[PDB]
Amino acid sequence: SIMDRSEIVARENPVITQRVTNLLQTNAPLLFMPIDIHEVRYGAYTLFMYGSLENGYKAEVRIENIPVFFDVQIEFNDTNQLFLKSLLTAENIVYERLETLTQRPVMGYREKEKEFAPYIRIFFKSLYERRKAITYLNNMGYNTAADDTTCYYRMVSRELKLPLTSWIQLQHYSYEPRGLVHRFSVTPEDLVSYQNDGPTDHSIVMAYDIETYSPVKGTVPDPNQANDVVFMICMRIFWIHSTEPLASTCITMAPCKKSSEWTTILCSSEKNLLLSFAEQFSRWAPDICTGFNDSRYDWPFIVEKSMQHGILEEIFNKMSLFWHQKLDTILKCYYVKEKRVKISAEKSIISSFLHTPGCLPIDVRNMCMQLYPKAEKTSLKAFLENCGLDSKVDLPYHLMWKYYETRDSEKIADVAYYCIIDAQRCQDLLVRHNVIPDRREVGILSYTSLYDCIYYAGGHKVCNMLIAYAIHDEYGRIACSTIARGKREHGKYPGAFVIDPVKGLEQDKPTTGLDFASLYPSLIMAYNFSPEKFVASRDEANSLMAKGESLHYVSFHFNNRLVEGWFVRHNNVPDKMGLYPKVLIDLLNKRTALKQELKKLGEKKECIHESHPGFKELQFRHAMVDAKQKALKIFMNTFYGEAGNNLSPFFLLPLAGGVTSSGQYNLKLVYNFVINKGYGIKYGDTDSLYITCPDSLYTEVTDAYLNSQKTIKHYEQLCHEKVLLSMKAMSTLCAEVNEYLRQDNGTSYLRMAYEEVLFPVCFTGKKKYYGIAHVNTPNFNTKELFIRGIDIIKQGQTKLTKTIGTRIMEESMKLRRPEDHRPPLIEIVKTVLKDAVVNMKQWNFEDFIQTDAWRPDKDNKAVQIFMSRMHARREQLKKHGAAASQFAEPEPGERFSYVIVEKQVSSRKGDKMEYVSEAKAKNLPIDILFYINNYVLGLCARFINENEEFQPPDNVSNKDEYAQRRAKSYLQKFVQSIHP
DNA sequence: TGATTACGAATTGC
DNA sequence: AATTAAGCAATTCGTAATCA
Ligand SMILES: Cc1cn([C@H]2C[C@H](O)[C@@H](COP(=O)(O)OP(=O)(O)OP(=O)(O)O)O2)c(=O)[nH]c1=O
Ligand SMILES: [Mg+2]
Repeated sequence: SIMDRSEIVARENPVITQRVTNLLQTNAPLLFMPIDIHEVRYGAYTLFMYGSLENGYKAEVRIENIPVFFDVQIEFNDTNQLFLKSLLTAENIVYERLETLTQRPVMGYREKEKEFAPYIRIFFKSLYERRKAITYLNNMGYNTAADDTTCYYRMVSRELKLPLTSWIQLQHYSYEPRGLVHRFSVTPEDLVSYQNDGPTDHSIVMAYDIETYSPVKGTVPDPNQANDVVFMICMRIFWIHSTEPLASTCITMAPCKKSSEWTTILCSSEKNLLLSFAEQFSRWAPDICTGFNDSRYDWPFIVEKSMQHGILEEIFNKMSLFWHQKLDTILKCYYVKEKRVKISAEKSIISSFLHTPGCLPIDVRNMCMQLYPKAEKTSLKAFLENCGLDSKVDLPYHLMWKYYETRDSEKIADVAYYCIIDAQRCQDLLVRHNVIPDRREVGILSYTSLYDCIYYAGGHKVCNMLIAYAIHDEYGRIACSTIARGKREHGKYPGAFVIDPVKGLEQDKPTTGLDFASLYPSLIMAYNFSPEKFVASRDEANSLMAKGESLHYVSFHFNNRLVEGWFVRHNNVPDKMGLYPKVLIDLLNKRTALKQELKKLGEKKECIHESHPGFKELQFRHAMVDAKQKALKIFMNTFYGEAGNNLSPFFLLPLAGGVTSSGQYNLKLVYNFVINKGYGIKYGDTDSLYITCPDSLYTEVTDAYLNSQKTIKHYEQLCHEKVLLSMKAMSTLCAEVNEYLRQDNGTSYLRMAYEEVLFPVCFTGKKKYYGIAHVNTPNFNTKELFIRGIDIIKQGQTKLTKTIGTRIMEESMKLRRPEDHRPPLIEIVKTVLKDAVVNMKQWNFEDFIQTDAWRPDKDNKAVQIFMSRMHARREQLKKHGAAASQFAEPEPGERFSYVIVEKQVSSRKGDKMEYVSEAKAKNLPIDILFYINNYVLGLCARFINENEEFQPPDNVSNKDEYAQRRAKSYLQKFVQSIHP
């Protein structure tokens, strides 16, 4: 009415607008960039793409004549063709035509003279008949290729070499201008991808938020009940790579003062507000729609209110660019309820939204959680202050209630300001973390749409990339399937190897750790762990060796059974390399380049002091590059992870077994080689290996120091020299080890890498060590203390244990001279524990709060009694009549904080748990002895495990557990003795 | 009534 | 007329059942 998309994009980019108008009039090739994808199942299959032109115009491009087909193996016999077509038509399925071709299977190894196998491809119209035919043929027991039953645009993208998340060049099109949209009709032989670097791109993203009200005190509004009401919606538009806005709108009910920044629309009813929201959405036509926590509170609220008022059809049809749809179809198809999104290996979240064609909905909270999966606080303030942005953009709810009760224009203006800022913060986060281009690159690399890049995990991306590389091979075309097959067994196969540490504190010999770089991918490259190079029979392996090939033998144990196999090597020939090695080789170069850039950035940063204003930006850029290379690393490891997954089409147990066995063999070989040279090895884990230097290297500096006055500065100089010679010797040792490995295997893929020097160091057990880190130059007056799994870095831990652990750890590394007093670890632990238990007046009501997750599906024992107790208390409170919202159950999958108090006359956790607010209201003094005896004793016993008096005789097998029990008992007796 | 054990759940390190 | 989801090794706590 006042300002639409076309006028804005013409005002912003006039020259590009004039250019695009000229090309449209002349009917010249254009550029297009997609965001959203939609397709039709019944009837003729046409693919819909919604996106942007160069200047900013919104366009929709429909592709017709996309072939629909799928492949089966069988044979070329005409009798087979007739039999298959008779079977297919016997179940009321209509097909178009049949074709024959030749392809190489993916499973098994064949010689050159019998490599190619026949295939029959069946064509179809509409996806429904194709899916039914695939299911029927697979159930009948026929091998099939292609085989993508869930989504079909992935197959189109991987077959036509047309990324759905990049620029596309339009040639020889049909054009029709309809209102604000530009209908484009194309044909697959048209198009093609844009190889060069495209322009800056111009897409529109709208961030929105809402504010609601309820008449009953202290309750979150619920759409199901009457009254309540949603009473403000504010929205703002932006480019895809910019923070400055283009337009902003506020829709409200109560009167408010006019503001120069935004436009205000005044309604007089709840229906009017939703209608105006839909109208403004239709006029702007966002390409992306965003809001914070909108998938759990906002969208269901609007949808439920609309159904209550019965205006869902109008809103959906005005927002959507697709054709008319009825209410039942909207409810069944375009309204998603309870969708599962994966965050970590043991976490998931539930999302629900409304999907209008022509716009993609994105939740900022999901992206932030996926970026930082180990964060206890998951609110806007926490994520906003983590990245370095300005926090404190929130408003109390009671103040909002009072302001709505008063019905004053200034208060409504203030709440409008706050919700506008809330809308802005989402775009701030999205631009700061650079989210959309990263997912864009992932989709380009994996041949997948952006919706999948936002709402899905990485296994299917791996499968799609493997199939895409297989079908485009230089020496043929390889057929791959997506449907899993074979019997599913329960169990685990052996893997990894950990070396028993020489426990204790080392303050005289520097220790250096060397590890393999990309161990498992390198093993795959070196030994050809590929499905097409696998031999299962012994006779075949014997014959292949007789002819003159080279094979790798694998054997291990699984479920009281021997698993045995062979693989074929490539002896440094490009023609003989497998498919997994090709993909991993292509992926490794990107990580190498990013690592070089990271090293250059670190070198540049090392020359800048902390006081310079530019230090924070350099730190941020360094962190982002590190995150990118870690993201590549996890994607690379997902290949091995999926190779052993029981639900994937690429399941092959011998591959994973051989990978793990070869890792163990290489680690043991390097261990023996280093031992037989005079060095001492203190630790090992999977690939990392920690070594110490001989005693003859430091003779000169030792003799020089022994003839001096023996002051502290002299010992500091001696330590500096020790570390320098340690690095100098370790470089040569690494070079010799790499040469030995290269001679052993015959290939340069496997290689060891230098990390750092740890001096002084302490090993408290398996997977538990700490020390001071030296990278390139010695430096001792630092506070960083490495730390790897010392139980003070976990999630559900109180501040008390962290403080005690830090106090103990930072005291054992103070660089004491040999001639001075060198105190053991036991006295440090005892002194810290005694100063903790005694003098308890140093702890406040902040060191005892601990957080835990509430998962109803999981059983647990302690939380499920606390929940029942709170439910009974709530029922008792509601009986007489009182407020009971203080004891509301947390949302499933979320974490809650709690404290432990004293219960009079029990003796169980869960009968003493209380909420933080309830405890603060009613004092409820804390039991400190419970915290001590249940949490500090284990850590303190782990520190002093190494001592001799706790050791078992030679008969006991598991010495570590026995020693831990004895240390815990000894410390328990000590703590009972010091203060009853 | 005490000591000991077994199994699920939680969380880190590769 | 409906559907996701990489692997294993190692330690620590918490409650109920069985054993002297
Ligand atoms: C981190 C990680 C490792 N692993 C396994 C496979 C790896 O080969 C093995 C050891 O990996 P690391 O030695 O931790 O790392 P890397 O060798 O892959 O790379 P870099 O040295 O540059 O850090 O751990 C997984 O299976 N999944 C994972 O998520
Ligand atoms: Mg490594």
